[PDB]
Amino acid sequence: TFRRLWPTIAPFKAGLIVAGVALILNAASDTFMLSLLKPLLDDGFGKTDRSVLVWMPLVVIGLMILRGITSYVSSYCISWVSGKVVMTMRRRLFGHMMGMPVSFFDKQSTGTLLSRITYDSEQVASSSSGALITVVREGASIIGLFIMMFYYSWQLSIILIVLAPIVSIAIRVVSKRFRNISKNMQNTMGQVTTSAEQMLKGHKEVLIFGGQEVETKRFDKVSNRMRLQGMKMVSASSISDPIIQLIASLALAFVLYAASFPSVMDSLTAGTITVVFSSMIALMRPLKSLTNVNAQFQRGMAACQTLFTILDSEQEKDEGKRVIERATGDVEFRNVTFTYPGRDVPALRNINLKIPAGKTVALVGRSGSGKSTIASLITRFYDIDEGEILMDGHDLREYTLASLRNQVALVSQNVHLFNDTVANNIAYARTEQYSREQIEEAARMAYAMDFINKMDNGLDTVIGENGVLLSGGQRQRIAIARALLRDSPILILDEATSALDTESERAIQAALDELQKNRTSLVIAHRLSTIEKADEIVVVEDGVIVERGTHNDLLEHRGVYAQLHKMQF
Amino acid sequence: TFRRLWPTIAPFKAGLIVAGVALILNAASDTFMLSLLKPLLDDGFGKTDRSVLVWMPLVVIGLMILRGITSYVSSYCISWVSGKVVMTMRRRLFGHMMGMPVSFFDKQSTGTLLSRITYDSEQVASSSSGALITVVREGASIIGLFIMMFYYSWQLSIILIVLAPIVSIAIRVVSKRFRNISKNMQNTMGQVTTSAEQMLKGHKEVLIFGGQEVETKRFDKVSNRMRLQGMKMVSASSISDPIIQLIASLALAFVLYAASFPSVMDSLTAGTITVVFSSMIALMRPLKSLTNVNAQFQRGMAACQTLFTILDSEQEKDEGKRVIERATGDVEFRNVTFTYPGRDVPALRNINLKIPAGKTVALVGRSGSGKSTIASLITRFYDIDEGEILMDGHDLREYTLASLRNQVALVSQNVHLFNDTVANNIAYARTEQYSREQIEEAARMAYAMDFINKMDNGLDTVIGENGVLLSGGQRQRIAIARALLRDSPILILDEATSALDTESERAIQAALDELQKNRTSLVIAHRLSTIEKADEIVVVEDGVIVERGTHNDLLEHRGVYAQLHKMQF
Ligand SMILES: CCCCCCCCCCCCCCCCCC(=O)OC[C@H](COP(=O)(O)OCCN)OC(=O)CCCCCCCCCCCCCCCCC
Ligand SMILES: CCCCCCCCCCCCCCCCCC(=O)OC[C@H](COP(=O)(O)OCCN)OC(=O)CCCCCCCCCCCCCCCCC
Repeated sequence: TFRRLWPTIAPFKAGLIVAGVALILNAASDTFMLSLLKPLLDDGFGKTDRSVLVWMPLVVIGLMILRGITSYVSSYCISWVSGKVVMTMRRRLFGHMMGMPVSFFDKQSTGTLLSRITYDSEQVASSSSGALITVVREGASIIGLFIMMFYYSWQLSIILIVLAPIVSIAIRVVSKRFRNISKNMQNTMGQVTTSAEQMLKGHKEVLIFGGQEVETKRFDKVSNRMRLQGMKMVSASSISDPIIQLIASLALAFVLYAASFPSVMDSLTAGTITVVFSSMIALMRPLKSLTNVNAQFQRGMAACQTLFTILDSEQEKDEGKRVIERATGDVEFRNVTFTYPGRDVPALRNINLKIPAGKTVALVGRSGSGKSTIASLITRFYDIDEGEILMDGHDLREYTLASLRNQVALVSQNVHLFNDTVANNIAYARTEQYSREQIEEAARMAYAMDFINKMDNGLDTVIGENGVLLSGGQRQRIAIARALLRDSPILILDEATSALDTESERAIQAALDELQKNRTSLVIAHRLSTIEKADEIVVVEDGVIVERGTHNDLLEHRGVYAQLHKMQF
Repeated sequence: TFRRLWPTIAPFKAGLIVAGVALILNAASDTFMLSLLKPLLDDGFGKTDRSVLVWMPLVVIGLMILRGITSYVSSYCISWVSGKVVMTMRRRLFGHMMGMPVSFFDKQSTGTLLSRITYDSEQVASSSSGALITVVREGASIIGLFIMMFYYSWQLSIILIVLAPIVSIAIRVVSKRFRNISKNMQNTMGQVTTSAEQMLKGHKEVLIFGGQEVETKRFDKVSNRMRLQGMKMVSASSISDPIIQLIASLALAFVLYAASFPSVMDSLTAGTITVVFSSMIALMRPLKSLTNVNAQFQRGMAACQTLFTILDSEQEKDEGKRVIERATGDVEFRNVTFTYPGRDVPALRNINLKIPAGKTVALVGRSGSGKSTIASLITRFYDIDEGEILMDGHDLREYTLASLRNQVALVSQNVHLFNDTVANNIAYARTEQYSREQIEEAARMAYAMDFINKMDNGLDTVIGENGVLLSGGQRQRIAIARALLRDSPILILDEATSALDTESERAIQAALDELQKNRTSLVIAHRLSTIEKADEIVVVEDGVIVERGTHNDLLEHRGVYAQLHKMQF
């Protein structure tokens, strides 16, 4: 196909014309070495004055140091252009996949999606520059061995391109008739292999009816039939070869015969026949690799469509209306329902919920009724299907996504810590505005100063993976510190795991309670300590909220909240 | 190696000592053609003597016809010994896999067991004659090319055996140093790829925290390292080939330089330097192919152990030699427990069942476990764990296995039919004693005569697979016919048909009712009609005989027989 990949290659056009000037000389330095068999065999060995054997070693090494220097220059000027186009393309893939809908990463997976910037992204330059040092290198040793063949003796070298195709079609139509004959009788052997299978199945009938010496005298007759049939498809294959060498041997019985009549011989000497025939066997390695130049350019440039689909997919919906400085209000769900893209059954049906100002709510769908699903919608990770969610008395879809997610922080047990310093992972993405003094204040407020003080360099230790490898308990307290520093009004505390690792858990529990003073909170509760203190507990009954009320109004009525209370016990 | 396969080949020492006489002659025809280079390049392709090109083309034809005739005789005389030592192993394999316990056939191998007759029995004579063609052909091809190289010139052919290991060890130790550097530099790419991986995972954290530019200004540094550490791996691999080519070209330079010194060291004639310098080129294929001889003789004699394990295994327990002619008695189960091999959970605990003379029993329990297992034990398809099964006043172990299994007939919907004319399929394994008139009478009594007459030749049409073929009802009726003809005085109906095809089910039911006059019946029950008309009914579930009684006496007590009607109704 024709592709729009060239504009990325076009700036790096200085390495694609030095790997073609210093790569033709790698093919014109091999065609110039086969030509040294003429002065060697003709007038270097036969006669006396052995000066063409002291002159020649300096020329076979001189054409092998020039074949090395011209092969390391054609592999550094094609790996500098095949390494700067698989770098300005991987950057584009990791500048568009960081802005797609969250629903895309699921249904794809992190591992498989990393195979489109590491494996099927160098295949666009490992099988498109590998089909350019094969049509320029092995397409220049064919125009080098054709003007070396004709230069020496056009009489013998023009007979070798009139018998070359005639021999090459008599080898194919002879090798083809023994390929449908060895395939015709191949299916005949399938009618006896199955005939053996139709007697191993009825083993229980072989025994019960007393027939054991009768079923064995039938495998003395159907095993003797796939031997003779197996001995016929090897006699049709061992006749396939001797008579494509005899057809090619008659080719080397007319060239020798042809070069004995006076006009078409002249004097072809001892050289000028080991250079015209040795050139004709070195000419057949380029010709069996110049055929696979569109079967390799369609295997590299066909992998430039599986990643140009990703590069041209739809990004997130950025329908923005207004900038929200601070969400000094309440978040209201009003008859909202949606399903995950990928599943068919509805996940959460029509729901009406409200998060008042300066208050907190709880969601206990612990059986697995999508209680975690009311955390993605407020952040617009997954877009709603029907209904409306209003923040500060206005729909979420109005605001810009940049200014909406700014007013939200997801504190949870699973937090991805970047491979950076702890002074950055505490103030990630806004290290410019916030000073180092405030970062210490945030950490001390979170009561996470103990772990950071234990670090070697304090507020500069590499904290992410391939670093100091903090444990799971310490990761959470950094998230509290991170959320506290930015002062995001909304709060969607996960608290999924109710650990009992005291001291560490006491600090986490004490630290979390400090965060929930202002800053309207949603808690997807698994720990019963913080369920009862909430202003208004709510429970997700499958797809819709059914039971709503404080801790005691919902317990006097049985419903399922009370049973959920007994499930905890 | 164990090589106890040799006794099966010892009778065939007539192809193996012709494929070594007509193969040394094939190897000594690729050596007598390279010796046609010295007369050509020396004594008639560079002189007025235009006669060596007149008798030579016909000598190439007369040596390539000889090569073909000596290569086809060495492929027909070793495909005849590779055929009669595999055909005589696929008669001991299918002469021992037809008398072993049924449990071996059930699930340990169902369709893969034919790979031991078709694939792993041909992979023993296809990689043990391919490691003898490649050690007598290409082990004489390096004696021919070692004597031709020494005869033409012993001074230049001894500076190619003393000067070749120097080159080989140098190439190997130069390649090892660039192979363990390209592997030390390979792990840095992994350590960078994982660093790139550890930012694709936290996409939700990349979005919610607002940092979309830090993550793309960090990939500009993580991917700018990938190209610099990737092109290093190319620069450290494109230096290997240019150096190990120069090391090999230096040997060529030194060999040519050696011939310069005429102080009794070299006197060649320009054809001796093409017969000696081309044999060395043609002496490396038969040295690369001779290394992979013990890598093929153990890939074709280790797969011969998979056959010798299946062979020489434990056949069925033939203990006991008591003789029984006709079981004119009753089968009396008494406190028998049995479990399938390959599992530990009891499939059938202690049962006590009775099969009196001239009586029938229905083993209902249609839930799908326990009832089916109370038919294999009578025929000793599976041995019993504990307890005793008593037939005609004595245990089954005492009687000979041949004399027991002939006393029972398994009539079932799923019946195997052999690939023979209907004449044997009705009288299988006893076509001698039983006459054709008796077969016709049995077919008439079974009311299968309508279909058999509908066949072209009557009682001579191939009735199994790859033949006339039949519907399930006709197969069942043929099973009834052969059961009637054999006149075995025990009967075990499966009767899992549940068919409702009128005019076929009518005949099947009539024939079955005619069959159950004599021949005490153990009728597995799915259709209620046979359950009604019977002597005694027994219910088994999980090996628990729970309800025993007649159709009416067992209904007033609910239990499960009252529920059995509720299953249908
Ligand atoms: C596209 C990108 C770029 C690709 C670039 C590719 C470059 C490939 C270059 C290939 C070059 C091959 C030839 C190199 C020759 C180098 C010099 C050499 O070695 O000369 C040998 C020979 C002289 O031999 P000398 O040392 O004197 O010993 C006594 C024998 N005369 O020199 C001789 O004089 C030769 C032997 C005598 C020949 C006499 C007969 C000449 C007939 C000429 C016919 C011309 C063609 C006519 C037909 C054309 C049909 C199309
Ligand atoms: C350290 C030891 C030193 C020993 C030194 C001995 C003295 C050396 C003296 C050298 C003198 C200079 C060279 C002169 C050689 C002249 C030979 C000659 O003219 O050729 C004779 C003959 C071929 O003659 P042709 O070319 O057909 O004749 C045509 C008409 N003129 O020539 C040939 O046919 C040669 C090629 C023979 C190839 C034989 C191949 C046999 C292969 C057998 C393989 C099987 C063996 C068994 C293996 C069993 C394995 C299990």
